Amino acid sequence: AAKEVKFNSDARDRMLKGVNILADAVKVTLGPKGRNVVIDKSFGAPRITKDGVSVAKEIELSDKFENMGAQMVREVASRTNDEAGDGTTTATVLAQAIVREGLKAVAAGMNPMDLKRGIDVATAKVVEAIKSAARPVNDSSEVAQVGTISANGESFIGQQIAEAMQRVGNEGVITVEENKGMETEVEVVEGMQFDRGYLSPYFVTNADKMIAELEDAYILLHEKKLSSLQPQKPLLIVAEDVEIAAVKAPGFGDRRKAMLQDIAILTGGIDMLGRAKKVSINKDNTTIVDGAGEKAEIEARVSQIRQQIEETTSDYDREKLQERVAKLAGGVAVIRVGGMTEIEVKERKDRVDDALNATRAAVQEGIVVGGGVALVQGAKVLEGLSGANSDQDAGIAIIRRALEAPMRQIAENAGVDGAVVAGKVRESSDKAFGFNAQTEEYGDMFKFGVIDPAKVVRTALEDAASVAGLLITTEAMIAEKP
Amino acid sequence: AAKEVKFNSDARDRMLKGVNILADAVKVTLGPKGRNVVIDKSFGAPRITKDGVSVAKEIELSDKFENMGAQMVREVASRTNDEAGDGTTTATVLAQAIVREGLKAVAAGMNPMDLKRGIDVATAKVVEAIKSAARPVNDSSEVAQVGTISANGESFIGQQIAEAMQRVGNEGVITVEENKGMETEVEVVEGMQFDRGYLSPYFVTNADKMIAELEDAYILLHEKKLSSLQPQKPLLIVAEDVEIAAVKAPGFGDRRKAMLQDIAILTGGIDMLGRAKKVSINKDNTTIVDGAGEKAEIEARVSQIRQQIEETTSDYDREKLQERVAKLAGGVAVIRVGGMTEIEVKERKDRVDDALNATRAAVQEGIVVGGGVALVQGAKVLEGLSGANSDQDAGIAIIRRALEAPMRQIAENAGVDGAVVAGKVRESSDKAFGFNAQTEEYGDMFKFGVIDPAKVVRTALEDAASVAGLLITTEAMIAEKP
Amino acid sequence: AAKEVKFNSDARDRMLKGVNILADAVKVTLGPKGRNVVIDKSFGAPRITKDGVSVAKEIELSDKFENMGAQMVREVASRTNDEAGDGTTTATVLAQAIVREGLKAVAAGMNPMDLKRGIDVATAKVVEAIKSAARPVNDSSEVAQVGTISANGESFIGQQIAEAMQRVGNEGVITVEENKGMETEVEVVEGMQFDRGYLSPYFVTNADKMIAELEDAYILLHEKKLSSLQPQKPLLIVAEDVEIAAVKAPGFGDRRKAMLQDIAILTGGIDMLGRAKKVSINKDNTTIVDGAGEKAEIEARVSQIRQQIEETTSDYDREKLQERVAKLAGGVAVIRVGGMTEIEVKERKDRVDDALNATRAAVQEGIVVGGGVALVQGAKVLEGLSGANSDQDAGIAIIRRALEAPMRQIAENAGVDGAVVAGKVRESSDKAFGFNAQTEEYGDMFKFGVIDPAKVVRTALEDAASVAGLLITTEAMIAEKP
Amino acid sequence: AAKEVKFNSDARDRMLKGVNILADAVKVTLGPKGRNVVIDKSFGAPRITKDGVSVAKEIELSDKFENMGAQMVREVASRTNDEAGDGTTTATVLAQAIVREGLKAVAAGMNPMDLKRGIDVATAKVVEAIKSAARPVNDSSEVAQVGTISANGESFIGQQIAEAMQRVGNEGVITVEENKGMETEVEVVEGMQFDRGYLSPYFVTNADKMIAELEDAYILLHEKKLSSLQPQKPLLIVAEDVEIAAVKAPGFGDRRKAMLQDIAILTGGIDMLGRAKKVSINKDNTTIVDGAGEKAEIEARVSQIRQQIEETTSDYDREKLQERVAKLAGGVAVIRVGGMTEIEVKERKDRVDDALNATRAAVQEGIVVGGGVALVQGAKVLEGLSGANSDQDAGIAIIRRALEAPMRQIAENAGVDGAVVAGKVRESSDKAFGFNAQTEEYGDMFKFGVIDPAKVVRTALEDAASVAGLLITTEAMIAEKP
Repeated sequence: AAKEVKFNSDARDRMLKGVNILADAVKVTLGPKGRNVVIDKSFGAPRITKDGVSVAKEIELSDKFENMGAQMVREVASRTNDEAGDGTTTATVLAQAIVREGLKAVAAGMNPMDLKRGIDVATAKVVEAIKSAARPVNDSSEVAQVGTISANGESFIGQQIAEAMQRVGNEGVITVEENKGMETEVEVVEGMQFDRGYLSPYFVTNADKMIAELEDAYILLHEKKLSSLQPQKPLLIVAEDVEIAAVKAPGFGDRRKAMLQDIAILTGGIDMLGRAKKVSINKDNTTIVDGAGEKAEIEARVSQIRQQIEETTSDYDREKLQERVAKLAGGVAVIRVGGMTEIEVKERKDRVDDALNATRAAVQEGIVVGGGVALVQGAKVLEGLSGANSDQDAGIAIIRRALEAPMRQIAENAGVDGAVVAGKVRESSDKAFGFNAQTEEYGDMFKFGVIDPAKVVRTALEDAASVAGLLITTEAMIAEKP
Repeated sequence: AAKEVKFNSDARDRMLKGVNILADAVKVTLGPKGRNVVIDKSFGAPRITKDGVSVAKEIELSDKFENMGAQMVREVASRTNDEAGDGTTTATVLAQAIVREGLKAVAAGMNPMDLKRGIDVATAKVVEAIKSAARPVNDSSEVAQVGTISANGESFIGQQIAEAMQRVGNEGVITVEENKGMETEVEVVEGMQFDRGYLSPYFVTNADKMIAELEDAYILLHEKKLSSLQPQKPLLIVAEDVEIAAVKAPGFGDRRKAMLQDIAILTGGIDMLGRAKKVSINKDNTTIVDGAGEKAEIEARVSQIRQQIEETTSDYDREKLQERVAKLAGGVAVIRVGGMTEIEVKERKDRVDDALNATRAAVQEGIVVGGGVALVQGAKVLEGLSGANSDQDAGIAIIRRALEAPMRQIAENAGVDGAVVAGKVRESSDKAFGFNAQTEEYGDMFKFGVIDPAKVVRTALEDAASVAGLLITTEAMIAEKP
Repeated sequence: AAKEVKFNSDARDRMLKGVNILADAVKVTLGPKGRNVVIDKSFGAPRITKDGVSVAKEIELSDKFENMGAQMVREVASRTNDEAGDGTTTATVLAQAIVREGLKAVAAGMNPMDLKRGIDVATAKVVEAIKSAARPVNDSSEVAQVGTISANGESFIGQQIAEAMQRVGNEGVITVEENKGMETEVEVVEGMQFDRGYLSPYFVTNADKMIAELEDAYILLHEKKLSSLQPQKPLLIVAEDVEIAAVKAPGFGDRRKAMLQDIAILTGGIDMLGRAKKVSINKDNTTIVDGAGEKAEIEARVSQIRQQIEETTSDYDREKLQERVAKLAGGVAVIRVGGMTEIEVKERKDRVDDALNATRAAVQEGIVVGGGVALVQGAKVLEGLSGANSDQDAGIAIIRRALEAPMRQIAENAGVDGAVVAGKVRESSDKAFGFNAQTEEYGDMFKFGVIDPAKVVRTALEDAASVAGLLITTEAMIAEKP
Repeated sequence: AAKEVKFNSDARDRMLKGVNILADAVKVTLGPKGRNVVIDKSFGAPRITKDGVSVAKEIELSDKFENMGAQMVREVASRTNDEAGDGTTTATVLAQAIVREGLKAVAAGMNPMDLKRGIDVATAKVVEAIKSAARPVNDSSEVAQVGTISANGESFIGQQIAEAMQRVGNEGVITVEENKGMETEVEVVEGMQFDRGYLSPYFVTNADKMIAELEDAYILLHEKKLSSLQPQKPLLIVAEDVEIAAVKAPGFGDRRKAMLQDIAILTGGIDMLGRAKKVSINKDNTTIVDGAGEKAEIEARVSQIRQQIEETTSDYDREKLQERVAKLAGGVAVIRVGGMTEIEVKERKDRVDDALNATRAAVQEGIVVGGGVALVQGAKVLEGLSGANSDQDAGIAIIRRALEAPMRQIAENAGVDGAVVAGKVRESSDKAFGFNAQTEEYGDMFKFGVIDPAKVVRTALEDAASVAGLLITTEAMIAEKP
């Protein structure tokens, strides 16, 4: 219906308003000295939080335009949570800085498209200078050190994860779960994990995250779809689509029936159906732990695939078959958390699940100094960089400064003058020298124990500059009329 | 939907508004010279009260933000009522003082995180200096003196409680109940008392407190749950959970079935079900008085557990079994209040139940001078204490002064100049010297009969400083739009 | 929901507003020269009244706070109608005076708690000096003179009541009832009268007062309750409680079944049920006139109880049995009013019922000068009285003056200057000297025929000072938001 | 719910407003030169009237208070229509005068109670001086002259009524009814007429007045009531009450069954039920014309009662039996009006019914000069009268002047200066000298034909002063809030 079209600056000043609100509410909760954010709960007492991710979700401005600015940034920076980490809050604090400066420039006449270019270049140069400075994590002594730190010092969980990893490879398929008594173990059941999620969010039993947990469900599957539905154990349907668990079959093309088969054995597909002790479903990933099939039927498929790839001269499907075989000849580790009471097991399961997510991401691209120093350090690379024109150059300097945002903030929240903490780290020489807001001393961020998966310090920066560019190059907005 | 985000001071000044209203309405009802608070009743004449706990519940401000300030303080200070005492009103009067000063400081630039630190330190030092000054209560001459005082002088109830206690230990399981004629007795039936409450508040027969009273109910129990419900004596179900009485089974792990069994005999679990004359249920505690089992079946379990622990070399489960055995080899005392008419028995049952709650808490951590002097005395400890910086020091002084709040108030309400009553007690030498607002004379608070369970004068102070810290370190608030 | 909290004076000035409206509307209808109060009737012509009790009920102010002030005073002063008399209007006129002065003082700084004390003392001193000055009423010449005066001169009703009283003792159980022709008689049927009322007001057939009249009902009774209801003559159930007439069984403890039995015979408990010609029920008293049992079965119980108490060595239950026996060996007098037409019998029944209530209360504690002089006279006692301090002294003087309220009013309404009428009675010497507004002459209030049951001139004064103290010591009010 | 309480003058000025509106609208329609009052009809053209009684009913002011003033006066003055006459309009015009002056005085300080006294005295003196000046009407030459005048000169109706009266006594039971052809007759059927009306107004077939006309109904009657209703000729039930015609049985006490019997024969109580050609019911009077019983059964009862009273030595029930016998040995005359068309019979029936009502009231207390002169003449008596004080004297003078209201009005409406018409009649000597507004000449009001039943000129004056006293002594009003 009726629409309100805002053009030029009038549309930009409003986006900037919605972004600043979103960034100013989330950024107060950054670092070891974060401040709380009280959130009105429609029933009872208010929710007091420091988790910058729960704040971002609560933000919904009334003014259609201001809200669009917030909704966007908030959406992208939320994808930075694909690896679940402080990326969301950093993506946000970063976006706010770049956008703030970009529009300032745009206003002064600089060409937005160019700024967007100089912004894209400078970003790539840093997204690189970061990787080329991240210490790797492969050894079990490291994977156990990154597992502990990510658990605030729980040397017990650092080893627990290292174990599971050293049982199914640094890039396996772990699944932390609660147990009974005070006994923690790392079993390795025979299960699988597709690369697809659910069909509808309403199909989720969201307890903490959008993940559907189904104990002893009914694993069925056909090469058709779920058109007509006319035709004490949960169910799980895996097909093309729908015109209880509902997930799309794994694989594609000639690998369609094959994939359905590989898993068919894993579950054993009521007498002619597959079974599984547990089956978890997510957005774009579903795991089936403890199937039902028999090692024999499972050893056959793995044998077929082996001999299959043993004949394949195809340099392409060589991996498409060698990869589907690992989903069988690999297994599914599963840390079993246990304590005294439910107030313990359910508690440690959150710490382990939280620390096992930081490590799994630490091993992918390595680890790098935390405290928002990685960004300031990598920014050193933009020293002599130059673009095709003054405008393009501006975009580069914007990023050169935006990278100091998450650090000065973290410093300000602690009471220290971020302008100083930044200047010291800038004039630094040791690529691992920063400021530790926890104790308030400068030094080797690594020796300090202040580290961050390089995969999040990288995704945050890309995602930020991703939107900062869109916003900066937006000329008109169309919102519905009240 | 739409949200109103308040930042910095703008969000603090509002919280302070909601807290001051809540604290100013409750604190008028403090001490022996408390003033009344008239409460509009939606039907009939207004409710006139002096009970600062009934006032706190009635407070619900209209302004979303102001209400959050009140809702918080009011929530925490309500947990101080876990031991049921003047803690709620004191936690409140204290919180209001600390917060008032904290924000004042914050405003002047002092770092909130530091103030929060100096506040936390100073508090621990006092929460300690209090315990290390509380006269213990173990002897039956004491437990009967604290039982009488807590009953305004009813030497009859002081002994009544002392008896029940000297029959099931200072830390047993008493249950005051109404009788028939003018006869008071302390029987010791065979019952139990888990450490779990109900599942839903709507399941409570709230007559005065959130406690479910079930006479001759049906005690059933299985190792499953209450998923499908499809499959003249009340009922009580004890299982894992529900997907009439409903409570979660006691114990955990290998102690699950064991616990269910220990109680199974106590009730005798229709021919294959357990029974009990009375079963009370609370928030996190359920009591089963007068079961149904036979001394024989009960003497067997106690015998098994004995021989069981007699073999256990485990230095851990040694208590996990020795404790579950006491739930059987202990019994459940039960004071039987009796008078002339229902206007008597129902009256004395409230005095006994009220005095038996003050004692049961007096024996846990001892007793200490009442009248809000314990706090002012312990505050003496902060004399030379110092923090890492001026800011941290400020937090310490805030507490040094906030502790004089409940006393000056109690004095002002009586007509005496709290500034003076405080100065005298400050320059005091005898750790038991204070001011008795009842008679208006200074002296030995103990000889005076003005005492307070050290467990409440301690919980109040911790809880207050608990929120005073959260509020002081809150940077942004998010409330829904009208 | 949302609440408006008023503190200090702001809350007091509002209460005072609601009280003054209530007292100013009711007090215009005081004495022999009362003025009318027109009351809007939702249908037809307005109700013209002089009865200060019907006015008090109509008062409901719109402002939540002002209304609380009125609702309170109006509630207490309504209990003064427990003996049904001009107490309500006097309690009100008195409360208004004390409160008016109290808050005035409070405002000047005087301590409310103290004023409340000096008010309580002075009151007791007068509530006493009154009793110790009331001429007794025992003789039938007196009980018939107080019975006539209370009937505006109906010497016929003065004797009618005296008779019934001289047939069942000055403290018996009379029950005035309508007859047929112009014949008035005082029969003495065999009935009882418990000390309990009904369970629900909606169970009342309120014709004039909250009294349930049941002719030939079904008297049943068991030692259980009215839990499940599943299992041309009205019914009446008497049990513990309910989970047509419904009343709780009489007695307690071992006297439970006994009481139910004593009455069981009185009614004869369909073939195995008790019956009764008439059964009236009130708030806390139920009467059963003309039962059904036979003198024999009734003479047996009385015989058992006699021999029972004849053996009882108990100096306690000696009365608990001797009293329950009188409920049988006493009877129930019953004045039978009769006239020409229903416009007569129904008219005289109101005069007799109204005069028989003033006498029954006159014999309990005696009679004392009316016209509001008793109060002014007793106030003489406070001549030298003194409290612990100036504040306490103030409370005493407030009462010393408030007692002149109902008299000056009664005088003003008549056209006489209450300041003068008060001064004369003050300088008086004869404790029975006052002012008779009916004729406008001073003298012996007793010889004048201006008397008041000392029980109402006493209850009014206690009830007034009861609330005047609560209001004066109220610091905060909580009302719901519009 | 919420109430608005108006006190003192503020409440009086408003009542006076509602009265003045009511009196000013009605009084324009007074006398032979009355002006019309147009009344908006919710459908069609407006109703043009001169009947001051139809105007009074239409008055309903919006302001709660103003309306109370009108509703009251309007109610009382309506009872003056008990004898159906110009009393209503006169009661009103009078009330307005007294009240207007009373409040004026009250305002000046005069005591209302006294004024009310001086008003009551003076009124009695006149209500008397009137009777002691009314020519009687007993002869059929007179009863026929008052019957004609009351019919604007219809000498035909003057005799028609005289006849019916001379057939059933000057105080019999006449019932004018419509006939068929142009034939008028005065039959004397055998019927009765109790002294009771109906139970509910909704039970009325109101055609012109609240009177239920039932032709050939079913006359039933029992000594019980109409509790349970479960158990081409109309019906009529006569019992105690109800828990088609519904009326309460006649008589009382031992005369209950007797009365029901006396009428039982009159109707003959389907085979065992009483019948009657016609039965009319009113507010407090019911007539049964042309019963069904047989002269024999009727002559028996009359015979029994005769012999009954012939033995009764009772000087009391001598009339209670002699009166009930006349209800049988009397009969019920009934003028039968007839004309040419329904536009005639229905027209003359209104004139006869209207004139037969003025006569029936003229014979009760006589007749006196009309034109509002009776009042002015009787006022002469207050010449030397005096009360206990100046205030009481004022009340007397108020009445001395209010009595000239209906006359000056009647004069003003005609165009003559009421101040003059009053002065002449005042200085008059002949107690029958006045002013005839019809012709505009002074003289002998009697010879003029200007007369008024002394019963209405008396009731109007009593009723007026009745309320004028209530209003004048009203101190507070309570109306509901909008």
